[PDB]
Amino acid sequence: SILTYSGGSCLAMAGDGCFVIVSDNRLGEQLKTISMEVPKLHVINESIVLGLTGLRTDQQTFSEKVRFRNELYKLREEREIGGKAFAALVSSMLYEARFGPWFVEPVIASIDKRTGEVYLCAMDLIGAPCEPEDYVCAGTCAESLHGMCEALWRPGLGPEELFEVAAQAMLSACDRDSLSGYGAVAAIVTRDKMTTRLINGRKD
Amino acid sequence: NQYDTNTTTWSPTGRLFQVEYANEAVNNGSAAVGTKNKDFVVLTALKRSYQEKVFKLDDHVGMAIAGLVADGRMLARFVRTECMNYRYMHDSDNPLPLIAEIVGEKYQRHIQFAGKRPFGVGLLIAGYDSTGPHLYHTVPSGDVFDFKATAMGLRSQAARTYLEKHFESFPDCGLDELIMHALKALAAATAELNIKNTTIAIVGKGTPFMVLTEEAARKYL
Amino acid sequence: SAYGLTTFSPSGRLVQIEYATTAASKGTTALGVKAMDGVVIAAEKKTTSPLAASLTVQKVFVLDDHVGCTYSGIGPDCRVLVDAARKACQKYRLTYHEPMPVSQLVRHISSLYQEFTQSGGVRPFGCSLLVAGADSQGNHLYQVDPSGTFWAWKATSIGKGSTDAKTFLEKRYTNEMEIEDAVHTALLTLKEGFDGTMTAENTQVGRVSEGKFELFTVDQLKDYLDQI
Amino acid sequence: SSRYDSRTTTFSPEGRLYQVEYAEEAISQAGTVIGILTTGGVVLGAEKGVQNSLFDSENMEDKNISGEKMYKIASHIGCSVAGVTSDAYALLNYARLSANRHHYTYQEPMAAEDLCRLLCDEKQLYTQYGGVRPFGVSFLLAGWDRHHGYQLYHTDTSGNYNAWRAYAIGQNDQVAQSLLKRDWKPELTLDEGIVLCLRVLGKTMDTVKLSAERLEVAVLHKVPAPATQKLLEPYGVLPKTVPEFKILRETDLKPLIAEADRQREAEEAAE
Amino acid sequence: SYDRAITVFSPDGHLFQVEYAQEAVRKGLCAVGVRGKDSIIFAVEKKSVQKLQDSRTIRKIYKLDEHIYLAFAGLSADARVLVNHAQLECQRFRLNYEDAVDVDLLVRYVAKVQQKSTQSSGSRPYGVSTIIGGFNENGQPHLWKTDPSGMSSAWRAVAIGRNDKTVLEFMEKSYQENMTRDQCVHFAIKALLEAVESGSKNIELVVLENKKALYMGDDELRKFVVEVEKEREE
Amino acid sequence: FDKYITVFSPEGSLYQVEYAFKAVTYAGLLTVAIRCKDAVLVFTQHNVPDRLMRPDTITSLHNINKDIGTCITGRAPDGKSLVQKARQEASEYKYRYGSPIPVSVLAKRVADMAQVRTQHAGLRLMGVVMTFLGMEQNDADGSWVPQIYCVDPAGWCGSYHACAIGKKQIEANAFLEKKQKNAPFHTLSQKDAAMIALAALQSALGASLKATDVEVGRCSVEDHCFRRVPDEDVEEWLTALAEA
Amino acid sequence: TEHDQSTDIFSADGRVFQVEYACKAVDNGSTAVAACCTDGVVVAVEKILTSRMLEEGSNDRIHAVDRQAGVCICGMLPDGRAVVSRARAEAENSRDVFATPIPGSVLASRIGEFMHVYTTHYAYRPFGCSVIIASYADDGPQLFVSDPSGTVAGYYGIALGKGKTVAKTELEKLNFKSITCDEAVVKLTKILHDVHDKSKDKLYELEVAWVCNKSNCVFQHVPNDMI
Amino acid sequence: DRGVNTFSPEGRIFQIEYAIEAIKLGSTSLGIQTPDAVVIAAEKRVPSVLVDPSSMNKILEIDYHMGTVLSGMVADARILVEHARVEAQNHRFTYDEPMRVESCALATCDLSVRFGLMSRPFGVSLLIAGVDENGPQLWQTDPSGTYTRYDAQAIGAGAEAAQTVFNEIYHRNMTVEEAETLAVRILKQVMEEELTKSNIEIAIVPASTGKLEVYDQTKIQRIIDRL
Repeated sequence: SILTYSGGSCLAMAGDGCFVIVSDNRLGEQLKTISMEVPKLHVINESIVLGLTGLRTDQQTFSEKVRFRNELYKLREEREIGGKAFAALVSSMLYEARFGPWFVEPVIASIDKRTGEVYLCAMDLIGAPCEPEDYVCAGTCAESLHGMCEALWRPGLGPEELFEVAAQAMLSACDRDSLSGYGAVAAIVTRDKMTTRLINGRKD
Repeated sequence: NQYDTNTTTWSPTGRLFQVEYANEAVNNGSAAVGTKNKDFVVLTALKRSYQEKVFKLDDHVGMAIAGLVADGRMLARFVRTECMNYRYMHDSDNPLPLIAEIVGEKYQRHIQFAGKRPFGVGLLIAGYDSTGPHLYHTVPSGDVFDFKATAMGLRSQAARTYLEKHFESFPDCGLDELIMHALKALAAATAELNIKNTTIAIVGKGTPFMVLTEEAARKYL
Repeated sequence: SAYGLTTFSPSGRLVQIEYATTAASKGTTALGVKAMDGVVIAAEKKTTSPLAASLTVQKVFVLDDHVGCTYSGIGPDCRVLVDAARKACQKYRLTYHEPMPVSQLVRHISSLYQEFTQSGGVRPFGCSLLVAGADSQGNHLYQVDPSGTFWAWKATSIGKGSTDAKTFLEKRYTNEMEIEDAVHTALLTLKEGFDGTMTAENTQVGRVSEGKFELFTVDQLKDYLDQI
Repeated sequence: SSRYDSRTTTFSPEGRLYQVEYAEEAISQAGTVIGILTTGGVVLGAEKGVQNSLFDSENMEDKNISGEKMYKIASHIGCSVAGVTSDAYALLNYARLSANRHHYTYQEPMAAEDLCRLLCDEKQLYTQYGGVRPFGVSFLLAGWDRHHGYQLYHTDTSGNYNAWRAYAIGQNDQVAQSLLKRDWKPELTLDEGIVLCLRVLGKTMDTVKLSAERLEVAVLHKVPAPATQKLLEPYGVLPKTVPEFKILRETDLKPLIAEADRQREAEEAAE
Repeated sequence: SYDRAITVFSPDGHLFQVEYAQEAVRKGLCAVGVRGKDSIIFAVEKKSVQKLQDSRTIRKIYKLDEHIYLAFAGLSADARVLVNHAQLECQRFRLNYEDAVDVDLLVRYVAKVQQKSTQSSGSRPYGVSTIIGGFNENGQPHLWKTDPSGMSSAWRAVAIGRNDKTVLEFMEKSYQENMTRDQCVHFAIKALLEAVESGSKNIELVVLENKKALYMGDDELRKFVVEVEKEREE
Repeated sequence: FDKYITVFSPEGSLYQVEYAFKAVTYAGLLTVAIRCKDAVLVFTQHNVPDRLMRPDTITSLHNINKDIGTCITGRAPDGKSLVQKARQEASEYKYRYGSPIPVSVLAKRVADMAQVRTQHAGLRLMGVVMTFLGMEQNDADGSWVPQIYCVDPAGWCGSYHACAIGKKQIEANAFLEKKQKNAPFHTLSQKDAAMIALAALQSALGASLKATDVEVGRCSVEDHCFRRVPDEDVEEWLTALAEA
Repeated sequence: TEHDQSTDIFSADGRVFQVEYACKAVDNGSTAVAACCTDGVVVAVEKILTSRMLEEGSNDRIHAVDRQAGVCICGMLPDGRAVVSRARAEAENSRDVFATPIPGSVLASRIGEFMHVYTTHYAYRPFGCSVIIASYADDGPQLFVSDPSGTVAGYYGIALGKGKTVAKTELEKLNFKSITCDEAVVKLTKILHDVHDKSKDKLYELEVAWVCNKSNCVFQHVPNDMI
Repeated sequence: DRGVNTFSPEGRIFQIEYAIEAIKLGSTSLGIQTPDAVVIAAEKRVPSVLVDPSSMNKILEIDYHMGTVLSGMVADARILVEHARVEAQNHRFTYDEPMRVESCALATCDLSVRFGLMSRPFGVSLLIAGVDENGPQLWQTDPSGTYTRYDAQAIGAGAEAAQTVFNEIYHRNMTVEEAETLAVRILKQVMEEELTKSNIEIAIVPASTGKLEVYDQTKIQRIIDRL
């Protein structure tokens, strides 16, 4: 499968005025490992993080196109883009390739600076979105991740508690997957600050 | 004159001047003659340092030109191509009346649009098909005339005056007297006629379109 | 035809753009006033004769649910800009799922004016616009001219009676007006320059408030005219 | 229709292109614009027209992208224009698009002289092909790059460009160019440059006191680099300082206008 | 798409658009080339000295490939477009034939681009004359000139732009075969100062040798100018 | 120069547009349309000067579709070219949206065709006024209401209670203005409306009319279709006028 | 007087002068007449010969465009021939696409539309011919004329060219409801022999055609014995 | 003012007449045909002593058996000669034989006439000289796209003079020596400067070998001395 060739996984969770987003570090060619230091998160502005999984050449190409459109937006509009408009933009770029798709599956997390409202989105590879209020996941260990979050997530967590739950979900799922691992990186975003942490995992 | 610059401007008396001026290119070309009897057509032309004035268009048809040679050649390539397609599709000779119609129609497209120039050349087209011998004259305005005898070019009024006296006797003439009447008409538009400045061409019943060699033309000059 | 009709002249002037601007300044009078919680635009619609149906004459247009416009100058030229503006608003919603900001819509319009001052085979547009709308940065009122230049205003006027109207607004305008006091002020400013009797049938009014743009009906406008 | 063609791209009889000369005359009628190269940056200053009370703000969310006269092209390049305003917007969009495509392809910033050369080629094209009037614009460009450091270029209506330590375009450009030729020196700071710019605009406008409402000032300078996320980019390397284009507000100019009035009152005293 | 005919014949065989282009060239700054034994010099007048100009001057002698340089006279913006075309052709040639392009073949490509501009509907000629010089892969030097009509010729020394005809008469007398790198630099500076006023920072200069190119610095140039200003007093 | 192509004159005007309006009167005929309570009517002069012409082949009225009619006034072949473009437009609309085009929408589309030629060089303006007639439905109650819309050479598009176009239009409009002051035209019956339109024609031409000198069109609440009115129905309106 | 150099410009009075000038070419050409009987339609035209040495049929002015319809050209013949081609194409389109012989009124309106379009654009000139169209399809016998402006009308009888004022006078003394196609040929030929001017044009002949019941609604030249 | 396609009232195209004037202001070129061989020669005319005369060749090879001399605008001529070269190699590719001289003249004239696309005609006439199965030949091409065979001809500024020297001395039967000599005589007369051996070009194509030979400086001098 083309979506599992390169490896990697991503998860995002919502809390009370915060979110956490996490990725694994592996880059491979099927079962061969090329590097153990390739996180899959991209910071778009202070309020928005994008996680991309799928084939690595299309992650690199698609994220460069998104950064180019975002730069021209800021000069035309003289403001930062917000999370709902960013996901609509990404969905429109994927559907433009409806009949010859980009092999990527984006996860998007954002927080409205003013209100404190959190917005999550996950898309398939031709741009169909799903916008739950709890968590979104994608990548090679998606089925396991989806079940870990259903068991551990609960409403109204603060930054530090929500971090613990997301790290445990990512490490348990990666331990049952050959194509994702070597620890994880996480971003914790509030209205006021953005923290980043490196999580220790297994080395196989 | 405010109306003499473009093909797309009518004058206040209903004339098209650029088309009258292209027609003067023809009248200052070197003279050419054509004649026909019941079963032949003859063309003769003053070709004086040899300048090509007669062209074969297919087995059954050819022409003489007067005026701009590069326009002559462009029409020759068009008619050649048309006759080749007709024979490919039907296995027979392209009928002479249809050749004369497509040529007329191609001249006219070049007198109605600003991105085209009129053709500055006159043709005498001679051929032989299932309905007999035919002789047509075409001019830059797009008109096409079907003739028993005519002449075009410099001093071609004298040639036309000579043909008006004799033409009514041509149906009964044989091929040899018909060739002679054509040279005496061309002589009236003129140094004298030798085998090195005069072309003779023939087409007809049992005779594909051909240009006499210098050997064969000796018999008449 | 594919050559340019607008060209520079010895002192550096583009005269076809001035002549087009003269055509805009001979249209009938339109104006606009920005309050602290909305915007009003208004225009005269006098017909030439009572054989014309008044109702169908439009001087004020909806461009989308949050923004609208009025014009002075050549009406058929304005229709071309109104169609292009409507289309741009919908294209922006398809891509970002939110309303096009008024700043971006004005720039789109301005670049369409600029093309008709340079391309081959065309003359410039002969109308000025007033655009009024609401977005995340608040309420806005802009003017666009045949050159493609645009300005943001607190209050202004375009057309024949535009100098006297701008002098009258300069006196009566304050930074603390409510929306309803602005509708009053706009209708009073028109009445000054109006030749004849202002009626609810020969004038037209639009309003931005609570993030929406709406044309007044004839009936709504009658209530406001009976108070002034 | 061909008899009404004005022949905009045709040479005339001394090798002259008349539309290009006439568009240059339009520039010389526009608001004055000044540029100054210092050791801490580039300064750009412009006269604004007379200030009506009924004017409004666009109320844009980020204030350092565009004023009336100054525009950002990329993080390391800004400009200021004189001439036909809607023509300037068309070329500004072309420059923005060019500079950001380079960054897409090479993932590094476009060189300042390279951006200037693309812009001028877009002007040259309209003087040679295609039967329409040329653009009627002149730009001052300010940039920083790793090859030559701080730079200031000027572009004209023919598609020529040149490099300058200080320059002026618009209305009173012979007066401004004379004052700069006197008071410019190789060892100026950013703040000394801003004062030297306000005094030159002061003179050409011809007012004893500088109105803070009739001026605009922008700077291209280097500021401390921000975040350095080595967790998300393990091989990303930033330097200590990055270029920034900034449009000065009325609360940053207040002290610098004072210093420009004192030096004006001590130059009227010696006389 | 504008497709009007711009360059046409007039009644005595003249092409006026081409002669006007040749007038723009004669108004332009003066440029000179000189072929020696094993070097080629290019020297060009500059607009003027100012206090406000930036010390790092914009170059008006262009590199087309490692081994070929170009100087010009006429409209500077038209010349930049021609330089761009010739840079692409040098690389297209390596891609197709592997070898480096010969100088005479690159000169033919440039002349053909100029000639086409005098016969294409919808466009005017380039108002530019060029001097092009280089070394082949066997160390032999070439120096060529092209005009706005597309006519090309090879020279031992040549001048273009304003007062071309004066500088060319001076050079006709004094030129000698087989000169040294330093004797050539002298000869070129001397020829330029028939047209130009001073010799301070109103000259740029390039020295091209088999496998080395040099934009001369201000210090080395000052030395050569004073040596020449001394000999002009005699 | 401003006299020969579409560019502005110094006073802000377009001369080729003014001159295209003189082409409308140069043609020498007069048209009048009027809307009453339940219908819309159009009366145009039928001129057959030559005794050898076949009168039923000369018409200024045409159907765009079943339910919309036009009357051309001005340069006749120019008007026939706009009938063909309008027919094409109404048929594209029906393909795209699946319903017949409303008369107000069609008039606006033809008005845009005209505006394009005032702004691009090289194609002549069409020297006609086109009048469009038809019934249109309200969204409230679903009732049908008659309409008249005129489109001129500048690209202006407008609706009328009644209109006269052509030679002596100034005098015929004055006349309808007077009559309007008595009773608004939307209260009138067909017969009363018709007597006002025929009286205006006669007053402006300064002549008497037979049924063969006018051709008449009609749409009504009763029958939506645009149809020619029979000569016998016209005779009886003229008879009724000659009395009073 | 710059207003008369192209067909894309109105004059101040609302006229298009290039189209008027094109009409003057038709008014100086040879005369044509036609009549619509109860059986059919007859057309006749005068050919001015330029030489006594022409073959018969040279420079024919009358041409079939379908089995049941024909055209006669007045004014400039090569311009007329371009219209004949267009008409042939419209008649074929009607048979191939709609499976009908083109009705006479439709054929005339397409010819009008085609001629009008050359009065609108700076790069073309108006045609210098008027066309007489004669047809007998499922709409009965029909006779129409289209001129250089693109204006189209139907007639019972008509005359064109330099003899038209007199010829019209003589067509007004015919009875159109009663006349047959054999009588018509005699009357129409007489009118053309009488208006011929013997000073200016020395050599001429007549060309005549019809479509009627006698011919089985086939458009054709009349046999040369009936003159 | 008046367009590129306009005819004059005596039936000539103006741009073609003017292009022919530009050729009469050229350097002088000529050719002479004998039964043994064909000879072509040109005045070089360099602008200064600083020019390498090698770089200014007025005589070009098209293929082994054909060569050309040009007059008028040099840069325009290089476009035509590139076309002639490409045609002569296409003929070898497809038919495995050399192209005839007359066919190559014809191909060059089909390019020279495509203007109305190019803004103007080429201001060039060529003399083409070669050998094929009909022996030694000399053809002239000109801006009207006409091609003509000649026995001796000259083109350029000294043309009118050289046709008086030909009308005296040229007979159809000369030798290689008499023609070589007649060439350098005509040049001496009609030139401006004094005639050296590095100021003219000569070439021959002989029936014997059928290849083109361009004479060196050494061999030209033998022909100056023989005078």
